[PDB]
Amino acid sequence: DTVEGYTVFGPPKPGDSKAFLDIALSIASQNVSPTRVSVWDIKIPDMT
Repeated sequence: DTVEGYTVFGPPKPGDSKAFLDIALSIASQNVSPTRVSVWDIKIPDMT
């Protein structure tokens, strides 16, 4: 530990949000992102 074990970096402080990274990675799932109808094709509704 004396030579190899010691590192400048310490344990994360509370509220750091780093402790939740790799819990977010497991949660993370890719989104399909489907194709929508182009805004130029939707007709604006007539409220008159």
